[PDB]
Amino acid sequence: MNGTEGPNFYVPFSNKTGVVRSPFEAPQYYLAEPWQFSMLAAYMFLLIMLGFPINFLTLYVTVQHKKLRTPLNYILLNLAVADLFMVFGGFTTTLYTSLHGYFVFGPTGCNLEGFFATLGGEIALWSLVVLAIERYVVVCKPMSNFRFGENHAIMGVAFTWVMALACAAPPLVGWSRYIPEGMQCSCGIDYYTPHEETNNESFVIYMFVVHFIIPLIVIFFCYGQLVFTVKEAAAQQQESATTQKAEKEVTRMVIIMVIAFLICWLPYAGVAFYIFTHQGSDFGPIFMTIPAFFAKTSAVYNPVIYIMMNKQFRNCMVTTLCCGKN
Amino acid sequence: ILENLKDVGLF
Ligand SMILES: *[C@@H]1O[C@H](CO)[C@@H](O[C@@H]2O[C@H](CO)[C@@H](O[C@@H]3O[C@H](CO)[C@@H](O)[C@H](O[C@@H]4O[C@H](CO)[C@@H](O)[C@H](O)[C@@H]4O)[C@@H]3O)[C@H](O)[C@H]2NC(C)=O)[C@H](O)[C@H]1NC(C)=O
Ligand SMILES: CCCCCCCCO[C@@H]1O[C@H](CO)[C@@H](O)[C@H](O)[C@H]1O
Ligand SMILES: *C(=O)CCCCCCCCCCCCCCC
Ligand SMILES: CC(C)=CCC/C(C)=C/CO
Repeated sequence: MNGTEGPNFYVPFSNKTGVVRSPFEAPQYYLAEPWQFSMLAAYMFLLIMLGFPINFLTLYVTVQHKKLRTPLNYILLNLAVADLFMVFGGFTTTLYTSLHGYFVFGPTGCNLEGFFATLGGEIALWSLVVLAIERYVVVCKPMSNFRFGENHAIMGVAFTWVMALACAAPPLVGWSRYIPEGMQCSCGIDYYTPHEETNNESFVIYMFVVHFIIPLIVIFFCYGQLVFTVKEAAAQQQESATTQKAEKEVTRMVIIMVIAFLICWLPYAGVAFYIFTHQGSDFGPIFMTIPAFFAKTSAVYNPVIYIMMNKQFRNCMVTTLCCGKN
Repeated sequence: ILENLKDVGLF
């Protein structure tokens, strides 16, 4: 036996020595040394110092620059707001609880910190899916006589909120649950216990298919069609040097967006697929915290790829940061 | 498509 069960938790450490305590009451210094909790707190501090100003500046430059308030940029602001939910709804809480050694807010705070951390991560995920759909509709033009206006961009933002609520709310009403994970300092979806009272198996499968396989197919198709349209348009217009330059730049960005999406969610998909399959094994709390390293850091490198690498946002950010004149 | 690529922020 490799774990210790409880009414609302699961500590990945056998209680054969009698040292295991509830992650809501006592520190968990038997599954990880205190310095490992300080390093957990140190990395959370890194994500806050780098994630907040980069995502807040994105919302700030949009207020000061009229040319940034276009409908195609609505989903990029939704990405920045989603990353802010990951910072204050999860990163700040994990920094606080890690310094105590356990989740000090109890089961109620576990559902709150779990709902907001899952919501912010899923809004950002579906924002990258809607962004790929919008860019596929605008560039490839598969719809005869279609203009992407403001009403379509609002539906694209509302679609991300519905898909995220259809993913973070079921654990609050009986489909799966939120429990502390890894070092028992942050709460998330349960995929390490086969908890039959909440049907954790049907939820992990529904999550793997609807909220990972479907987004992965849509992104590959939309961006695949976009690279095909751009490459064939440049092939019929090789006398234009800027069209040949745009074809290479667009192709390079699609590779970056696709690879960054895989680095973000594939480690979370593979490890959680192994933890749920080969269940009950001696899963180390360090082993638990390596899909979270890639997914939580997306609050930093998604604005770098989708905002700072955008020519309009980068110019407005340099202007705002350089006192208004550059 | 150069104008659509600028609207979507890809070029
Ligand atoms: C991991 O394994 C640990 C060791 O078994 C376990 O910790 C033990 O938990 C039990 C409670 O379930 C503790 O038992 C109490 O101990 C106190 C002090 O010795 C007793 O006073 C208490 O008796 C009470 O006496 C009252 C008298 O009026 C009576 O009314 C109450 O009903 C009750 O009888 C209990 O005997 C035990 O001390 C703990 N041991 C240690 C070493 O901590 C952990 O809970 C377990 N971890 C998890 C996460 O489950
Ligand atoms: C940024 C703010 C972080 C707050 C740090 C909380 C420190 C937890 O302080 C707690 O106090 C208890 C009683 O003295 C002790 O058991 C421990 O020192 C510690 O767990
Ligand atoms: C108007 O003139 C704006 C002045 C711009 C000066 C740029 C100063 C750069 C400061 C970098 C801050 C690094 C902080 C590191 C924290 C760990
Ligand atoms: C549901 C869990 C824990 C893993 C499924 C794979 C994955 C990364 C889904 C992202 O929404």
